[PDB]
Amino acid sequence: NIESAIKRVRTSANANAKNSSQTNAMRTAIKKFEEAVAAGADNVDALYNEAVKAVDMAATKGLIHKNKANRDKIRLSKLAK
Amino acid sequence: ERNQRKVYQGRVVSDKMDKTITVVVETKKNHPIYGKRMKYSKKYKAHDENNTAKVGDIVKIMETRPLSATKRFRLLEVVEEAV
Amino acid sequence: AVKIRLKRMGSKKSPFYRIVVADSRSPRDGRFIETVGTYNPLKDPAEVVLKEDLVLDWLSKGAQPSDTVRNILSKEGVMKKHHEAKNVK
RNA sequence: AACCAGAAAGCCACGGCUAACUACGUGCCAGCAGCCGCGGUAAUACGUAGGUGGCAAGCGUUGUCCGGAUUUAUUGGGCGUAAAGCGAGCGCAGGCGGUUUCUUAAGUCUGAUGUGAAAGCCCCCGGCUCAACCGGGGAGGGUCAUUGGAAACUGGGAGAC
RNA sequence: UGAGAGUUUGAUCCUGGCUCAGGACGAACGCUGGCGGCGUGCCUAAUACAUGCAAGUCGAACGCUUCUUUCCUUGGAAAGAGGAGUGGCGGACGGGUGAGUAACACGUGGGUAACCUACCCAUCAGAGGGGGAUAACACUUGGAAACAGGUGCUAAUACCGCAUAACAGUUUAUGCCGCAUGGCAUAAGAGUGAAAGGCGCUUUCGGGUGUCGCUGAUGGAUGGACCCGCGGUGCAUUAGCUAGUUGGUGAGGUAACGGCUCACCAAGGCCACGAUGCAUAGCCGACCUGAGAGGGUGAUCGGCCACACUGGGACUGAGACACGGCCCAGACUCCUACGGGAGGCAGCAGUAGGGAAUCUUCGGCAAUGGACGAAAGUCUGACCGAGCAACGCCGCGUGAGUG
Repeated sequence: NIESAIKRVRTSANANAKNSSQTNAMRTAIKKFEEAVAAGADNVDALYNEAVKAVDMAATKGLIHKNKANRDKIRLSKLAK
Repeated sequence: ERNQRKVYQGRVVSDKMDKTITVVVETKKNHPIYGKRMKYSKKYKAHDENNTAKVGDIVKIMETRPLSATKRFRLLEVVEEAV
Repeated sequence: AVKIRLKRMGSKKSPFYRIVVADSRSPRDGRFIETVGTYNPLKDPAEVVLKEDLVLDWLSKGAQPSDTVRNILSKEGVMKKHHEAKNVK
């Protein structure tokens, strides 16, 4: 039988769509950053700094809950030099 | 220190592994039905820093936190060593 | 979400309640934290026997009495003394 | 609140253990029995008769658990003949150990503190017109846990005869 | 606080078995069967389940369709009327069952200088403002249907950037517990945040306020998670077991420590104090019994763990790897115009089947207890009660003095 839980199926499916979209945006941002740091070509700092700041913009909007975002910025700060 | 741990004494059997000794505490119980003083032993595994103690030393250890794949105490003090 | 409330302990037709503080997840007669006073349903007026160092020091911790328990413990003016005396600060 | 003891009592055994009977037709057949054992003109073991004999809507039977069982004996058993000392020796591990000084205090006892949910079995007191229900107290739930002391005895270390 | 009788013999003392007298039951089976006060009722097949009820509610973030009213009689302010949602909270509580499990599952005693936590009291700055895109509905497409597509509208506490918080975390500086690692207070170095918001009062200016929110982050309360000492089972006609196994280094990952997972290096670890293997079993408060030491049991009531036809896997969500939610595989069963579809009685009554054997396909939220809701109300086989059964305890009976 189904009574009113079929509301929650549609709700959770839409939440799947937007949550997976935003987190894949975050992961490709971090991938772009890590490929940028290992390059070491011209513009090694300025596009790096724009990438750092865009990554942090994406991170604090994001969700783990609150904790391992700080771990990400700790392991991200040590990846400068 | 607003709450104490539990510290145990004992001696060392074997420490062939790096940064790791083996501590045996030892006491005597009673049989539950009969009455004589049976003795028995355990083998802990305590963490050491830089190869302090050796085979036969009476050493003491403290309850720490889960430190490895079950080696869980920290060495305190080489007390009485012989050769 | 602690909530001080009743606990039915009757025989078959004659109940007997005890005012008790329990989490809302727990069942009607399951566990609790402590038994704070009691009340016969029968024999008006039935006594609210208390130490009353628990209610004053327990709603101040943050708790919410239900319908019957508040509307009988208002007969000692318990929290009105307290949030009157939050001006002590 | 008007009238009645009327509407209104039950069930298995009697050879010993087993308190709880006597007598009549039945005849090693038909039967009974927890153990011992009863049956061929006696069954005081089938039916009848009054009795007798038992708890208080019960009474017998089957099955399962503890006692009596000191018949796994630590408290609390034994091995000449009744069940029961290996055919005999050498010895690893283990168990147990002469006297004494000092010393540690693992085992030892003890003070204080924390907990051993609620309801149960207890005891006291109330109500439920007496069973059942609730209330407050206490041993009750540790071989517990932390903190402080003794070195008489056994472990441990240094020595001595 | 500890009671002994019968039976080995022509008769005797020992030793030794067998049996009886005492209790208890979720009992059953025969005989008996008056009333009431309390209880209890699939222990077998965690076997297959027709039939009917077990969980919804919401205006004060919100907007749009459907009734009657004096609605400037053509539409009409205004009151109650509202299908699905940008839309919240609940459905992880409450009820069942003991199939698994010989281990940190439980019981006690402790730890967290390795942890997370939807309401309330607040706590340092607060409590930024501005902006922009979409369902239902209407028309159409395939099929009787479960239902699946296009074109057009709108609502915000969804979406967007943007400076405004470093007290995140790091360095440095300045004072102590240590348990080494480290952590606990004050100021600076580099990076970053959002709900820009509701019903009402006054409405002189054209905004002051009562009931409502979100953080840069803190505290209490509550619930959850990890980890250790000790304890509770039979077999030696079961003696060796282990290769992410044991340690180190580095990285990843998690609410955090950690072979939890990877890459490299060294060969370690457990065992007569019974490992590994086979078999049985959920654990505890407790209950029966006994002088006591003990022995047996874990059904009523309370606490914990584990399971949802069998086996996997994730998502939403603070919280599940989710009783009823989703997806996939397996066994079974049902409906149809045959093209396609649908489901899990270990919820309450009830059905076949097994069995020596265990109830009614009832009433109602009056009461206690939840969930939603400014508040009336709404849901409830939780629960409160009426059935049935000598199944257990009882309070008793069928007068007292008599003839």
